[PDB]
Amino acid sequence: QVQLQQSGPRLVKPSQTLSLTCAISGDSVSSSSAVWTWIRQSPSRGLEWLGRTYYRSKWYDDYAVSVQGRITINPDTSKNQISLQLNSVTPDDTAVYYCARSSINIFGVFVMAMDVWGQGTAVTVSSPSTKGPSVFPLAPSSKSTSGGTAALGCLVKDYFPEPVTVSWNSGALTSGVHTFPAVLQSSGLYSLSSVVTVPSSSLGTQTYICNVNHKPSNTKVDKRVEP
Amino acid sequence: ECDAKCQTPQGAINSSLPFQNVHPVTIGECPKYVRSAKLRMVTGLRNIP
Amino acid sequence: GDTICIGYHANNSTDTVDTVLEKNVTVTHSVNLLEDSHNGKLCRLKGIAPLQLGNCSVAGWILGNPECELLISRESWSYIVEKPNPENGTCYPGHFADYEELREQLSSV
Amino acid sequence: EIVLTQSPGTLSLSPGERVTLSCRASQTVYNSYLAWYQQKPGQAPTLLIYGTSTRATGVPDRFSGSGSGTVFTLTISRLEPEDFAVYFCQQYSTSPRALTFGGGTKVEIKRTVAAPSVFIFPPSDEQLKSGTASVVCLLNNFYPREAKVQWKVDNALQSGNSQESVTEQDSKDSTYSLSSTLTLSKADYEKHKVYACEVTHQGLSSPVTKSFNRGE
Amino acid sequence: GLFGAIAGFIEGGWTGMVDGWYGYHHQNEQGSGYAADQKSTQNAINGITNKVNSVIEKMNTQFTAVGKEFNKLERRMENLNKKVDDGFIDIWTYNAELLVLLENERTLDFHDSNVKNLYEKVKSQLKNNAKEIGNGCFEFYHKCNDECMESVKNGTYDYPKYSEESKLNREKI
Amino acid sequence: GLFGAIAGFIEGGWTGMVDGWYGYHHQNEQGSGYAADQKSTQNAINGITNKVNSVIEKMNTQFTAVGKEFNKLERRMENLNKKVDDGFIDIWTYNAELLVLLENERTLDFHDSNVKNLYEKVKSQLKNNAKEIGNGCFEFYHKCNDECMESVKNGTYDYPKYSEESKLNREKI
Amino acid sequence: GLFGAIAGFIEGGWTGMVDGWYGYHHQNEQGSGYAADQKSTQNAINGITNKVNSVIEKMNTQFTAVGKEFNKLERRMENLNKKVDDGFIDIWTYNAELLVLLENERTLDFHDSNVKNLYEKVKSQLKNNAKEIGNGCFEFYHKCNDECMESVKNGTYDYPKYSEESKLNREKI
Ligand SMILES: *[C@@H]1O[C@H](CO)[C@@H](O)[C@H](O)[C@H]1NC(C)=O
Repeated sequence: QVQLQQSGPRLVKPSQTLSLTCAISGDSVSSSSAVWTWIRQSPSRGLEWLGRTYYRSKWYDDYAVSVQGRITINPDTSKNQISLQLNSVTPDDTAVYYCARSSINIFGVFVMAMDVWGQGTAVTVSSPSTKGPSVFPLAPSSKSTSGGTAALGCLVKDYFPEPVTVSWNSGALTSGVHTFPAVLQSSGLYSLSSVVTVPSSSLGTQTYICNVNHKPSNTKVDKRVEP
Repeated sequence: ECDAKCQTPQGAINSSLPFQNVHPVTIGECPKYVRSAKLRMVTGLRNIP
Repeated sequence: GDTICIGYHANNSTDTVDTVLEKNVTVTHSVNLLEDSHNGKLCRLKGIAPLQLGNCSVAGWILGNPECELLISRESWSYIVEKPNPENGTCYPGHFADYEELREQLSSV
Repeated sequence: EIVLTQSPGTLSLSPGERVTLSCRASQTVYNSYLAWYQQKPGQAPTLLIYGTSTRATGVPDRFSGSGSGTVFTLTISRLEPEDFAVYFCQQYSTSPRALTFGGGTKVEIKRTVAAPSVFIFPPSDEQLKSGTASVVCLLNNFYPREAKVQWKVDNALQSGNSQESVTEQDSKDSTYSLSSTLTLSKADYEKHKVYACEVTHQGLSSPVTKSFNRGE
Repeated sequence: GLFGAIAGFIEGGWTGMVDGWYGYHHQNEQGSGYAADQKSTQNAINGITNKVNSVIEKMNTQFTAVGKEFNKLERRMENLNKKVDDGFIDIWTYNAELLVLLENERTLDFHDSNVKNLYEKVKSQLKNNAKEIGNGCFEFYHKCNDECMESVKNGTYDYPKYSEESKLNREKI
Repeated sequence: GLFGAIAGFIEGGWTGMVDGWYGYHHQNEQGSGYAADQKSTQNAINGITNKVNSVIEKMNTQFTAVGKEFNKLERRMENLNKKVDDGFIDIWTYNAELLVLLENERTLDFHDSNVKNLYEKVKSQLKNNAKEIGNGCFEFYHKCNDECMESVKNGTYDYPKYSEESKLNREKI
Repeated sequence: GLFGAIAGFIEGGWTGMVDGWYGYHHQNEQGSGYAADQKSTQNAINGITNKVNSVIEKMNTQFTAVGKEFNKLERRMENLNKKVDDGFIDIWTYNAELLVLLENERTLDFHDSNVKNLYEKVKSQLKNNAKEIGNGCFEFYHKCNDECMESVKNGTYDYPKYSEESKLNREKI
């Protein structure tokens, strides 16, 4: 069938050039029966169209009025891929980025829908103040674990910009994990916490290590929670 | 174990099209058989690049 | 000076339809009213299954031929099927009265 | 620009209940250029409906579109567990070129009311050497999403020095969890002894409070 | 080309306009690019879909059958059986294929209308602010930005505003 | 709206004109009031009455009957009997209901013509003595009494007489 | 007269033009005489010949027969025999004669188009170099020899050449 493979999670300094590449498999890129459309998605501004490309004996380029003047969607007939250029990236542009197809035939009219999707790209634009998080251990009190559950956790404080990837025990620990969305403290630095329900009969026979990573500021901390 | 609204000596007929040319021997609510070999009608425009 | 235009559709299509005046008029998209294909396998017409006779015909089926002990089975049917050249019928020669007139009778039960 | 608006924002329906999602347009979208999508949390959306009521390939028959003009409506005949997802309608104009979306509609699967297990943690001694003191309270595995937390420093109700956030509907038990932080300075933490975190929830017969004492 | 637009003075279908069946291509200072028209397009898709749905869904087929076997001694009736089938396969074939061409040429002398229908709105909106080029376009006698262009396509084009500048350039020509 | 007048640039059917199907409303010094046009109307009533009379009176029905009883042992023929009735009730139903829509849309793309037909006579009679308002009306550039109005509707409108006064007011605009 | 030309503002078919179905009559210094148009004519003969060939050659007739004799004791079937013939002679008669009128009025509202189609090419070629007389003719505002006339009929009429002389005589009028 038709699959769209995109670039990995990128990271661009402010005011630089964003460059994402979409690979098409199973469909000729110059197919007169398919359209290539880019759409980005932020949690705040929701889904937003960016631009579309297509070939009818020649290539065309149409971009939404929100990005007119700093965006280009170039194809490549050899690699069977397309790309996206977003120059002068601001903090507004930190979001996901997809690529589309369209075999949505309406007697030749196109609905402008997406019958083929791509998994997505983590596009984080860093800012002026790049600060790493201070990851403090949330050790449980000596009485809140006498029940059936011990509550461990790690505070992730004073970092910017978002987001931060949290992983317990380098990934193996997955049952009972809970990572809350970051809240914007009064200092402009996002704050985030992540806890985990584990049996109280294992706080001395199992080491607990939360692995925190803030990609825009190279930070990678390995703090061990000791109850 | 298919289900159809029409049945011919060669096989069923699924679509709600108003004409068929598979076989004149039908049974059930069937597109009335016609001698046509092609019944394409225009829904767009003349292809004039 | 600035130019604005009026124009219509075109695409990679090679379909051609025929009209009252000219034929092979290439159109951008067309639709077909005619159904040309089957599936090669019988189905449940009306919703309920049909009666499959196989090697035996309607005669021996109602006559219960000793070699059709495999299809005195079905207690509801919307139509009957049989091979174009039935092999096991009225094993003993003789005239079956009003035979053709009964294939429309037992046609559906 | 045509910005869509869907109602309700977040809905909680039991499985099998008929789900109706309206799609209100800021101006008339034509019967041909409406497309719908069903996005699972984290996964990219997929085509559910295009045109106006044209079922996309591989989409079951419970979904069915309807409407015209500036009123469109999404409809699931029998809600399913795999329909825990946010649904977006999508329009496309042609002059000027516009292809926008709406606010999205989260379809939460309604479950029973669950009593939250509370936990509490004092500010770690590592942070006390950084000047800050952050008491962290916690709830877990409760429903519905609404709850109320009141920090009490020395039986004094706090206000303005605490923030909270709730997780999405869990993928296994369909419950939420709530965390409340008490970010204080080092001077305001040592000035007080007892810290109370009070919780009122629908499943809590009475407000269950867990407390500790600084320096103990 | 009944109305004279399709394969008429507009000799070319635009391969680049894929949003719809009818539209405009503008060329001004700020740039160029096609744009399709929804008022004209959607009225046509909906009407034609229904015109297709019309002939499809008026053939009411009762739950019946055809296959009849006759004894070798009812051949006159066995011959009569075929006559009743052939007569329908005579009629339902003739009437259908004649109806196809009809609602083909009736479908080609509809799009020709709406193209011609569109022209005599844009032409009856400027009326002397542009001289008609004849191949299906206009040359504005005045500078027209994308905000002016977009009014020509919508239907709220301003004649009094860009009229004073029109006479000064039409006087030039 | 094929020709583009009915539900076109003339967006409203006049509830006040009951003498005919097409007419004019004039507004001048001496007063106002609708007035229907007989040349256009009568050519349409007579043609349509005949178009109705056409499909009615071409179904030639012979003095025959349908009700046939068959013995229980001619069921194959009793089944054949029904097939001969259903096949007609198949055909005469399909062909009729498709013909209705046809000579419906053929009857709606006739009145649209004559309205458009009428416009391009009144518009091609003044030709610059009035500026077209676009909603299906005219604004005369000169005083036009009821004796001048009545010539526009008849077909003997005087261009040379009211032409000298036209240029003096068209120069004003 | 749908399009309004045939029996419209062109009230007379020219008995003198026998080369084709559409043409022009010019009157200048060098003389006069009719002349028929082949682009318009041939597109019509070929399309109509095919439209005739269309209905003719879609009646597929199988090698069969009708004459059946029944014994006096199969009268119910002998009555059934006639019903199968009359029903066809019912249908194939109704459908045919309704199709005739249709593709008659469809053939009269085609020639009316092409006459009207022709007019709005010659009228959209001079555009002010001649004032339209209304009966289906033009009066050139300038001397036009047979070499100028022949360009109007072909389709390569020169507007810039005979434009300077047009304004000096249009100013006279
Ligand atoms: C059934 O048919 C086969 C051959 O087709 C034959 O050998 C066999 O004897 C038949 N049986 C009966 C009971 O007629």
